[PDB]
Amino acid sequence: TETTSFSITKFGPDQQNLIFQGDGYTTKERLTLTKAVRNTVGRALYSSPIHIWDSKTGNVANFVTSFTFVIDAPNSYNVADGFTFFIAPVDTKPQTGGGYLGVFNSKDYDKTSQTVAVEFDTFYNTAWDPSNGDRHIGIDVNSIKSINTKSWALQNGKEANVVIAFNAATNVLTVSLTYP
Amino acid sequence: TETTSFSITKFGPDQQNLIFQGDGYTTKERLTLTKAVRNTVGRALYSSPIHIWDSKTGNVANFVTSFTFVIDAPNSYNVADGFTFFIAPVDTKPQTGGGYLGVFNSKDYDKTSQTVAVEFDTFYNTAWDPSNGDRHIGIDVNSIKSINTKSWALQNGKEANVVIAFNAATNVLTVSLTYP
Amino acid sequence: TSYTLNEVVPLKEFVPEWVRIGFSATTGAEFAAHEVLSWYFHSELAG
Amino acid sequence: ETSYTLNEVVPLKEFVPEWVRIGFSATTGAEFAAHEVLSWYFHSELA
Ligand SMILES: CO[C@H]1O[C@H](CO)[C@@H](O)[C@H](O)[C@H]1O
Ligand SMILES: CO[C@H]1O[C@H](CO)[C@@H](O)[C@H](O)[C@H]1O
Ligand SMILES: [Ca+2]
Ligand SMILES: [Ca+2]
Ligand SMILES: [Mn+2]
Ligand SMILES: [Mn+2]
Repeated sequence: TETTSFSITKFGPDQQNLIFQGDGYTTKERLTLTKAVRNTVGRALYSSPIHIWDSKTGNVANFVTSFTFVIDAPNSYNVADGFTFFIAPVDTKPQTGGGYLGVFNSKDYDKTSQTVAVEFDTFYNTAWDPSNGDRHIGIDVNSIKSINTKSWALQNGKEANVVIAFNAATNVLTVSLTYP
Repeated sequence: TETTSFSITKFGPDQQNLIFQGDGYTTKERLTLTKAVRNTVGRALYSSPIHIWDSKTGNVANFVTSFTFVIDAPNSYNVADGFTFFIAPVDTKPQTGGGYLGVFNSKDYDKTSQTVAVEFDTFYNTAWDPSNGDRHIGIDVNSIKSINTKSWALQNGKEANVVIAFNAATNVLTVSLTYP
Repeated sequence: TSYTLNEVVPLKEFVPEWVRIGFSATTGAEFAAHEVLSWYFHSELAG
Repeated sequence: ETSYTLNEVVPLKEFVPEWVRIGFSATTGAEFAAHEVLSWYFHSELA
């Protein structure tokens, strides 16, 4: 059996167990992924690779992760692009910025991306998003085109708590986000 | 608060959350650091940096670790050299082999080392080991001459389970080796 | 206020045996700061 | 039911860097033995 588990309640300046990419770094004891400045991209990864399945046995793994985050726009009308929790190959590197959230490259399903991602998306990019033009949560596997969505009303500047879990027996991935 | 926790109960051949150094490699669900062979050094470190104390509050961490291990030697007389669990800087690299057990360079103290190790030593090296010639468990901080040792009878070929715990409130470090 | 979503997504079809988990964020012509305040994670894989 | 214990006070804060890596090493010289590890469990916490 193998487990890996970790918690970081407070983010120090030198958070050496995180790999940072783009302008992501830690500050005011938060992990700042972007600041309110156009066109940027920030990702941060946990330094250990995680064994999520195994080819000699066929067993797959369950996982749970929870985190609290804030989105900080100036008005609830001028906000983009969103934020992501994602599982990807050991060696992932930033991908297209903007509406693709630095995690995917085409809306076209790409078997070589092999990254699934949970997005908390704030800007409507007409080519691949729910037609009602709402902000939303969604599950993405290999495309920025979510396989499934649920409308979400961003509370700008409010911390939100989210848990995401996955159970290998039923292959179900569950996403909870709740503004307190 | 910040925590790092993990377990590996059966070592895979593609154990990617370990960093292998020397001739340490994973095989047959076992982690092998040395085969029964002359002049080897094998090491393996967990891939994530762990935060053991913090200068910004003076807090140091509590940790506990357990492992079971086998030393398997052609007979009980000719056995060398030893095994270690060690804490060391993020970039540590094998130091001298033989009697220095892959972690230290000298019997003289050097604060440049920044390595503390609990060693289970099977070869008596007249220059620094207990003058009785016993195999011994010991704690080593920045030197291979242990700050304290304890004699131990090696049961050759048998698993042994070890628990090493550190209590930050008292800074004590405790080691037990148990054969069944 | 809560929002929940569930789905079946057989991860063994999509991701490699070993992976790295992480967060991502981006702006484009419009912007917002994106910051995480805590993060807990646990996984287990039987043998 | 054959045990060995050794306690010692070691202020790790004075000898070790803030961030460290942990692990095992083993070595042989002119005499030898196989040195194998069958499992490893670790937990650490910092307030
Ligand atoms: C004869 O000395 C050699 O053999 C012993 C036993 O392996 C090692 O401790 C030592 O480093 C090596 O120099
Ligand atoms: C308008 O286009 C630009 O800005 C939007 C919103 O920030 C991004 O989603 C998009 O990818 C980027 O190209
Ligand atoms: Ca979008
Ligand atoms: Ca020795
Ligand atoms: Mn979307
Ligand atoms: Mn010794």
